[PDB]
Amino acid sequence: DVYAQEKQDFVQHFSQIVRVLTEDEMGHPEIGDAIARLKEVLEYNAIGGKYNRGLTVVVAFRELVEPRKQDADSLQRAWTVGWCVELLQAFFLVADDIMDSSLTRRGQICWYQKPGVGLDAINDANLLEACIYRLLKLYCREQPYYLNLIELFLQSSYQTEIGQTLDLLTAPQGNVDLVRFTEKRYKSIVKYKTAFYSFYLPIAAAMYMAGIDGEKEHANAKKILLEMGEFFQIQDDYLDLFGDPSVTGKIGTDIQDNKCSWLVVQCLQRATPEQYQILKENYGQKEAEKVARVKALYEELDLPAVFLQYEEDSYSHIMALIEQYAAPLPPAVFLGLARKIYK
Amino acid sequence: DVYAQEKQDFVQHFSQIVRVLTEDEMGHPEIGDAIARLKEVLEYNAIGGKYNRGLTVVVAFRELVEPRKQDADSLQRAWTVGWCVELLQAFFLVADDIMDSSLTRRGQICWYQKPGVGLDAINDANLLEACIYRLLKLYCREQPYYLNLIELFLQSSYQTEIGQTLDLLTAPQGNVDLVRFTEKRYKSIVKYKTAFYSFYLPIAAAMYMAGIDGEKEHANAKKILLEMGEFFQIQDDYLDLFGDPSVTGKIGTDIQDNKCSWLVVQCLQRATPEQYQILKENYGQKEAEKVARVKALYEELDLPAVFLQYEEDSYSHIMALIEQYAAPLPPAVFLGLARKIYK
Ligand SMILES: O=C(O)Cc1csc2ccc(Cl)cc12
Ligand SMILES: O=C(O)Cc1csc2ccc(Cl)cc12
Repeated sequence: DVYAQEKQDFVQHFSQIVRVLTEDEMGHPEIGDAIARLKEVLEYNAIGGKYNRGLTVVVAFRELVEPRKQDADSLQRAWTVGWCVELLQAFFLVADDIMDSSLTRRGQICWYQKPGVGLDAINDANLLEACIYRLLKLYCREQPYYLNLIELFLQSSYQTEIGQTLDLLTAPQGNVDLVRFTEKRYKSIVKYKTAFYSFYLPIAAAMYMAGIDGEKEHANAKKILLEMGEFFQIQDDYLDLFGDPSVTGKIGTDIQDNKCSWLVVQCLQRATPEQYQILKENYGQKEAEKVARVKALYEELDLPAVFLQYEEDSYSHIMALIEQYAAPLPPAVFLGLARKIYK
Repeated sequence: DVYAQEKQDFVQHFSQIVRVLTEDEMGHPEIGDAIARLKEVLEYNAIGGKYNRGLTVVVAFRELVEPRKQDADSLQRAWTVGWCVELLQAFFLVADDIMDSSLTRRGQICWYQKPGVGLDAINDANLLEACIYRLLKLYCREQPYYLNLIELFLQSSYQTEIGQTLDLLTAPQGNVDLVRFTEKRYKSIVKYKTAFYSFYLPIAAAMYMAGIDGEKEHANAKKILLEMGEFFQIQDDYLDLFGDPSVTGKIGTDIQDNKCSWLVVQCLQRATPEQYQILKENYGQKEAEKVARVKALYEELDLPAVFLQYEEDSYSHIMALIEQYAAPLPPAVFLGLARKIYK
């Protein structure tokens, strides 16, 4: 509930973010047509998500900063940096939906799939990335942590980018080579491609804004956060198949998309000669008959029970981790975030 | 000749740049496969050009910095930042060749056109962009101008990105709307898409490294450089058609690519009802017969003579500009660069 009480002032600040960004054409009417395009890009790709990453920046801010140092301006910056995280998010989404040729995202049609856009979406994505640094300059230009944020964001893009390469190398479009879907590879892909920018970035950003720039502190927070990120992804894979669209709010397709899901990774470590063959002969197909056939092989391997088990162990681990590395940070920082992920 | 005497130590430093970038997997063997991909990306897209933008950083450095302050380390940084400019260049090229669906570049096949790559080139381009900031950190992390360079590069991407949008809005793929190919639009497209990162960036970078961070000085250098950039583009358009492949080293295709060239912009400001119709009925076609037909309409309008004229006026203007805003910078900085562009 710590988030719901913040989501309003957050999603509402979005309107200002836009105004600010699309108001440099005021002094340069020449590039006006481009700025109008930028606004359309932002209003379509940065809106429509759950804003968890963005909100985490704000929620963490209030918890790390003293109630009196949270003046109108300090909250204004936290919202802006919260939206920069969402912009980084938007940047990756637009680009990723093009590479894997997705059809929809957040319920609507993918930006590049929109008539008239197409590959020009590549430039749009690059722009969303740029606005990040334009905002950090417009608001935190003079703050003592200005350079900290810039580097954090830049590094988060590099991490995510590297993770993206890894994933493209692992499950090529048209290569059901289940031989590379190993254990370590799955954890490396999740670490760089998701864990870092989804969990470390948001909190690390709120830290630097609170003055907590200690390499040790960030090192500790990262250890907890990356572990959370890893669980989140595994619970994402599980729910993708054995989940319930009514609750999840989306139907799974990892099996059909030949994804290096956590499920298939466990299926491969627990498969007999003939079983592997069955998978190697159904993982990827679009036919629901061949897909459900795979789900059956998973259930038969009691993977869902394996998850339930791993989940219990994970919960303990994270708690053990929070009790060891949270300090000098308020355990609530991690506890709140964790409770929003687990169960 | 000021460049040729530097191009060697420059293109040779490229080998070290790579080593440095692709050596972080030493402490993280996990993302090794990705780092190997990064190396292939860099060796294919950052090499094979004339390195003018990159060299300009180095050549300008030696001219702005006192001969004694040019120790082994100072030259090491100048080469690195010179290559960052080339990496920014590579980043844009890869992305642009995909958006306009080009077939070749620098003689070879476009990276995305390479079998196995395709749209994954979108991530590759994003990586080339990342290496820029990874290098600035590995070498100028401790320099007093560190933040200056980071912002300069970030801003140069935003400018280039905005210019790119403008160009995509002006000459859409499948819209021979010669109505938007105006005068001001052409200058706005060139200013953001080329002039800024091609001419201002290289010198501005060498300035910040020399301690020249004055907002006024940079403002002056920018005024000269953006004007040079504009001429360069106009001479680029002219030579694209009325040039000579033997000297230019490339055959023009602006007419066929429905490009908002400088030629067509002048052709439209100097066209009678029927003449405009002729153009409006040949500009874009692939048929050499319909293309040469356009060249004829240009020559008939004495545009080549109009260029010769504008060129003489331009040369004077730049000289008048250098004599007014060069100081306190060594006129040779701009003079050398200009002589490499003109005639
Ligand atoms: O929303 C996502 O896709 C992943 C994520 C990152 S921080 C955070 C906080 C709460 C919840 Cl529910 C999810 C997340
Ligand atoms: O090389 C290019 O394409 C444009 C350019 C930027 S700085 C510079 C210096 C010398 C020459 Cl010949 C060209 C250029």
